[PDB]
Amino acid sequence: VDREWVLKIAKLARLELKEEEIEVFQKQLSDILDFIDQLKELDTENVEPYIQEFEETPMREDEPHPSLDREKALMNAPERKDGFFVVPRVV
Amino acid sequence: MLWKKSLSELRELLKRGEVSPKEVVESFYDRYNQTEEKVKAYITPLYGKALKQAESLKERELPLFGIPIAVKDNILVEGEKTTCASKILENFVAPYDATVIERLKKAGALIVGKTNLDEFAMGSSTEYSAFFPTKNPWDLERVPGGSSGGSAASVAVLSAPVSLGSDTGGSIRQPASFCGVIGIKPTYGRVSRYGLVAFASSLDQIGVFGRRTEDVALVLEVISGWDEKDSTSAKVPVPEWSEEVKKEVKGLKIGLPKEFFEYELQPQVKEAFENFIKELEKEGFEIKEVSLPHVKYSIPTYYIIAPSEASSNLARYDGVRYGYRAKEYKDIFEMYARTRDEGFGPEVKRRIMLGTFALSAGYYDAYYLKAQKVRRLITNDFLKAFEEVDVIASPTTPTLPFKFGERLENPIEMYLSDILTVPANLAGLPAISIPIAWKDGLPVGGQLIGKHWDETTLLQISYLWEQKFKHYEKIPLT
Amino acid sequence: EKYEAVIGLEIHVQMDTKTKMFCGCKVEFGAEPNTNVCPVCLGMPGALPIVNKRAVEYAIRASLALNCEVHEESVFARKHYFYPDLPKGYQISQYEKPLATNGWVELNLPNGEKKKVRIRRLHIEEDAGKNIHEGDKTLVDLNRAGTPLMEIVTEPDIRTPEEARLFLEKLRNIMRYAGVSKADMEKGQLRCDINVSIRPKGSKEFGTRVEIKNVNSFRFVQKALEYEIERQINVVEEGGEVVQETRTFDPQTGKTYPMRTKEEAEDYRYFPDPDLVPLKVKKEWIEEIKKNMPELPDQRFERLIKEYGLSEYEAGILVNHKEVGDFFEEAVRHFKEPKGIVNWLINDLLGLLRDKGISIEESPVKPEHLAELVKLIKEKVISTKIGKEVIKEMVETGKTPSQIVEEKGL
Ligand SMILES: [Mg+2]
Ligand SMILES: [Zn+2]
Repeated sequence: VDREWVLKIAKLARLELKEEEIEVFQKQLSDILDFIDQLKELDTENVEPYIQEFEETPMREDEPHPSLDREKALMNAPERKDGFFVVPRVV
Repeated sequence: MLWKKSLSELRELLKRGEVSPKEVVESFYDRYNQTEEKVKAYITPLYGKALKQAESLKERELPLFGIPIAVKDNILVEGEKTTCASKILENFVAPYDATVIERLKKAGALIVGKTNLDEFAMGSSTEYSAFFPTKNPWDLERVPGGSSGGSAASVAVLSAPVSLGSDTGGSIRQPASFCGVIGIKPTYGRVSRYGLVAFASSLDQIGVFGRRTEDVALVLEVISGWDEKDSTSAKVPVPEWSEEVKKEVKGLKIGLPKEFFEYELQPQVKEAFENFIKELEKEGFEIKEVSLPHVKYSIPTYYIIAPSEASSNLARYDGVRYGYRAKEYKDIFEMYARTRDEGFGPEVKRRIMLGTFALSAGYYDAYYLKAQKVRRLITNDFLKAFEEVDVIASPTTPTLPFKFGERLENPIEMYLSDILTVPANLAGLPAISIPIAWKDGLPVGGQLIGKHWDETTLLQISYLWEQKFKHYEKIPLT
Repeated sequence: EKYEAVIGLEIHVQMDTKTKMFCGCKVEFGAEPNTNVCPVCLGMPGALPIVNKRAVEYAIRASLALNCEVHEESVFARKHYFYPDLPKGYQISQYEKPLATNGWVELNLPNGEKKKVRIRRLHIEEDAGKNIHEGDKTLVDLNRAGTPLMEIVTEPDIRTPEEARLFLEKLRNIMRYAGVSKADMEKGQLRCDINVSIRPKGSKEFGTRVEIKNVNSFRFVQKALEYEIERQINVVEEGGEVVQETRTFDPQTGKTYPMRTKEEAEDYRYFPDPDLVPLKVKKEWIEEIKKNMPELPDQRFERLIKEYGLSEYEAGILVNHKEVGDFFEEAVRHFKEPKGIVNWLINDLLGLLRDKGISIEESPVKPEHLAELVKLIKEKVISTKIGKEVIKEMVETGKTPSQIVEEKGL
């Protein structure tokens, strides 16, 4: 599978691959795609996709729950300002 | 010698004041100090903090009153780091308790540390911890399994008596097998996934390691049950497992999947398993061959579903709200892509790429959707087999604990560790790994897969087996 | 004209719930940044979504009010993209298997005729947060992240800029009448992206589609469309081809602009959220919401014409601004003189409040006071001339009509 393929998928996934990773992931992924290509053999027309059993959809009343304290909400932030998460400008 | 005692022995001593919570912690702390340099079970040891929390612990009738408990470092403990053994999450201080940790704390337990793992719980050996490998206490040249490596190991050396792990495709069971310890993953939906750093939401379940079946049954009872913070958690009452393990049910039946005969086993494992079954036969279990015509497809099915859900669930690690952020970047795109390439390990990166392919339009139908269909076929095999039989047995693992570096060459060789473990996650079934023999110095696990909601039976047979075979006496590292 | 404008709209409507879609944090406007926030709606590790019942109830009511078929099973899917105002890396909405389908809104056109615009889908989804730009940085408030939205998609049935606006106004009024959303673009409770192609008149094929994003008032969508239709007609008649892209509208220039960034969208990698079971809507619940539907604009319109003998001019005013109709009816209740009350409401009070800048919900003249004043005019206690003098002061002060009659002699 192509280099072009590896980059395209990396992009969608927001991984800037280092050049060493690009070559390694070409083989490993090619191998894994062969490894997992077993399922064509099976007929799955007329099979419903898997979902766990359940009688009703679990829903919740429209009542407020105490929010997280803003201090704890922000403490892990790489950069914060005046109550805002701070990132490099987006256009 | 205290850390050498079970939770029944410890409880009676704590309830009658013969010992205090602080001493219990001190005991396991010392054993920790004896072993840790060799083993490396923990990312963040919290015996220090547990010591202090012990002083204020007073009500003795709490079900886990003075009990130390290790916790896998993908389960959130508030105020302390939750790393998922990732660079992208080192220095992430957890802002809330996972529901299980809330329930353990309320039960008197004492969290004694955060346990090493494969990064984001992806792997079968713990080698993919971004920090350091945990080592098998029965042979430090050998892997303790994965991804709950440290939680198994620490229970094996008895640096803690009981432990929490998670199981997406065998991550409790296989470690339990390799470290010669009991490990259970309950029915999907039995334990909340609130505060469990999600890998594959449709497969993940927190579970328990222990050395005695009662230890395991109690910790599971405490952490199980409905959680409003979790939509997938079942509104089903928790059975009184501590009172149920000791009971004996007549005329139970064990299925031996015919399709498992074709699976390459190590002779030692084969021998150990055959003996486990013969000895069970002698005790009055009826032994029947069953069919699961689709099981052989479990691995490819799993390695489509898991990576898929994983690419979705790991989309959030981005350098915006928490955790690691790359130092150099010219735009938000680079910030994103660099933070992630640098913060994520290689196994994790591999499943992210694979996932976002399997979900891509044009391939979704042939990959994820297809797999979710085959997954129902596999589930159905089980439901039908369970019409004839009560539990399904096999080895937990095709091999004995393998060596470091042995399955890092081709990532695939790592996946093949899971061949007997992943079917239970696919079908959403409970499954236990119990120690059945020691072969060439190394533990061997026997696996029992149960019906949905039938953790009782799995636990009962585990209790019967330990009476015949007292694996809890085999203590590694002197 | 040789051509024809084919116009479709994609509307996001904010549901007037107390709570967010997937957690118990408050929905409210202009709070302190990042205060109404969660592990869930912050996209924190280990955090799980829980569906809001009322959001679901409101979205069903909306669907029915839009004459849609409501499907008893729909599924939340994960829509994936990377953006600072989007915590999880994905938005939870619906895709294949949305809540509602196959509906219509009826427009009343200013030349007398009634037209239909089809609703292609109504689905439930959650909002992202808001970015603020400041220097070389973007500041992120996730107060709005996870707020319940109805995404409403139109078939390309709209033909005219005015019709686009008239559509939006009718949708807003249905939403408001149903009581599901405040739906004012001012507070961003209603967003609207526009799709537009042109077509030789009477042709059945579709032309190349241009998208216009972030227009911010109903007036601005008419303006954007007005210009864009002309823009595209110019292109095609000069011998050019109209190119498929997204554009922006500047209110100040009244023009639409291409974008400097040639940034293609990316596969959303849709699939059912494994954190949520399918949304199963009992038929008995649809039946119940159907039975208890509040009164809607088209229904109210015919009712006033009948029940009160109003003219289509009169009823239209009272119905297009619900609170005016509400005022009228609470007034007619105190004194059963409808013809007189609509007169003094429309011709007198409304313009008096407009001039002070006060909304009818908050007027000093309560329905009781207008009914009382009109009573004095009918019973010949005061003259029309004196009545127009006391109404001015009623607005000015807040005193009853009979209060100021006595204070100044009858
Ligand atoms: Mg939308
Ligand atoms: Zn919230």
